[PDB]
Amino acid sequence: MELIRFSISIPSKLLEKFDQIIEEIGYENRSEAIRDLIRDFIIRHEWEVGNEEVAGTITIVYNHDEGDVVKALLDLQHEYLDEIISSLHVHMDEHNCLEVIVVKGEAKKIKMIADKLLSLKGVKHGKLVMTSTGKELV
Amino acid sequence: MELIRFSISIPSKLLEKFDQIIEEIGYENRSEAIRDLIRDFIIRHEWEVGNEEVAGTITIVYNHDEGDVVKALLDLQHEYLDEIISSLHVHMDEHNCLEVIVVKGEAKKIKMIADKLLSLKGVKHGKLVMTSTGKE
Amino acid sequence: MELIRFSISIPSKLLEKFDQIIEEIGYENRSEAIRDLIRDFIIRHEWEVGNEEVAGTITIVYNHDEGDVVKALLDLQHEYLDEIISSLHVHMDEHNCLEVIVVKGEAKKIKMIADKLLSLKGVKHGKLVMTSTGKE
Amino acid sequence: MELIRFSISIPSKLLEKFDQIIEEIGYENRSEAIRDLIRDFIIRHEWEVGNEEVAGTITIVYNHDEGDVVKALLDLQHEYLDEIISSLHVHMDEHNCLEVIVVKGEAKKIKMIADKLLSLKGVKHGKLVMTSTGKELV
Ligand SMILES: [Cl-]
Ligand SMILES: [Cl-]
Ligand code: NI
Ligand code: NI
Ligand code: NI
Ligand code: NI
Ligand code: NI
Ligand code: NI
Ligand code: NI
Ligand code: NI
Ligand code: NI
Ligand code: NI
Ligand code: NI
Ligand code: NI
Repeated sequence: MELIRFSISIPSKLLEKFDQIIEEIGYENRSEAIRDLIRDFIIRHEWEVGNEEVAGTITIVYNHDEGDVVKALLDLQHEYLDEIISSLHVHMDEHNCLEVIVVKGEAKKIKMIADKLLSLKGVKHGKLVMTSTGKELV
Repeated sequence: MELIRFSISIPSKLLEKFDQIIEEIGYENRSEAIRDLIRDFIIRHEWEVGNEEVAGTITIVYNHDEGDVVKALLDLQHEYLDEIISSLHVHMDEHNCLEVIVVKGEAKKIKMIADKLLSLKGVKHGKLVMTSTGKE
Repeated sequence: MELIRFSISIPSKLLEKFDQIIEEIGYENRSEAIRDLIRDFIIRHEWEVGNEEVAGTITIVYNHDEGDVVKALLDLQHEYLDEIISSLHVHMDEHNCLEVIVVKGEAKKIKMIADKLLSLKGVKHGKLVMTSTGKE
Repeated sequence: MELIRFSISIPSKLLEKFDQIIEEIGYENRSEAIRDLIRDFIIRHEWEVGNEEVAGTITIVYNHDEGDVVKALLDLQHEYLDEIISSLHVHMDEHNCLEVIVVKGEAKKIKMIADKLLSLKGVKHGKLVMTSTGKELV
């Protein structure tokens, strides 16, 4: 392990606004928040360049009684057995379901999976979260 | 004063990767890049959400062997039994875990809960997704 | 009459496997084996559970392309929003899915809910696990 | 597809008790219930002989604040990344957690995993459910 210390200059008003926000959110300090920003930036780049394995979640909401969304979802997912690990389903109300799908694999593959799921007519709301396997981070 | 100068300490591996990336992008120095990361962060954390009823997911990744993240995560979650429905956990490798927490409640409280989770020491990365179970 | 004779139809693949197994065990005929399976079933479904508060899991496996199991499963689950907390789903192969439903409520109602799920046409196999969140 | 029809003789009182039970449970008919029994019997045998892949779930309940059960559980599970697919956790009350682990792999391996998890001091209740990948059934 090796820690590298360096200085940076940030616009004063920007910094002031930043400190006010992270405190409200709950961060213990500015250094921790900035390191978090740097990790986030690196994770995003990981989804852009390379073929390294990434991980993510796809959250969707739908009415299971509407059309054939339920069948369509299953068929799409079973087509990607290698990337989809598992999914959590919560029955919101008599008609609405919330489902979150955990995926692991190549970035381009996962983004296509999200495209197909989110573009389904029955899917009302949805969002792909791009994150990491943590293997290459800390 | 227009600029405030201060120092920060970062693991070398993490800094090497950061330097490589910002060099490719064409940034002239670390301060420009971090300034931009800070601005984007402020913008994302300024958007209003309201107080309606929302259902969401909080995705997080961490090394379960680091500090006390595992204990902190549980204690924090067990404080909000009413909003936290369930959580899914996937063991990525020997040390890393990915967890997805499903929540429901008033947008205001959900956002606050997510902030505490995502800012816990030990959490390497994470994102909140809030949605209204209503119509598209 | 001591014995009641009746017929049943079974896919040949399933029957071949059954025949192979009971032959190894030393059963003389299919009726002896099925008689034993029926007796064990009655015994397991006669044990009392009470009416205390329990938390459980219902594990099921099915071919999502068979009949209307997927629709039936959802409709049935959405009728008991109060007892069903969440469900985990794992896509085993092109057709088969494994699902685990977490429930909480009065032992009596939980057992009844599990029975309806496990007896739905299309469900290949499944088991209920009830426990009291109390002390060992 | 081929259906084979055959007759069987069951003790009359046993059969009567059986019909009464399956109706109460919700089965549409005796044939369906018996085929279910046969599938169950085959699945159990699958866990006894062979090396064929099986699937199961391990349900446990524990107080996360008690001793080191939480850390012990994670360490054990991360030791079997190949068999454990994912897990669902529900916070029961301020102190008690309910967790269900989905596993897939060889029978002997999964039973050992259950042994280790269930034998933990902090685990108050628990049960391994032996089921199938469905691949070899219908
Ligand atoms: Cl400063
Ligand atoms: Cl008859
Ligand atoms: Ni299908
Ligand atoms: Ni649902
Ligand atoms: Ni992979
Ligand atoms: Ni606690
Ligand atoms: Ni883990
Ligand atoms: Ni942090
Ligand atoms: Ni419905
Ligand atoms: Ni599936
Ligand atoms: Ni059946
Ligand atoms: Ni560990
Ligand atoms: Ni818990
Ligand atoms: Ni395997």
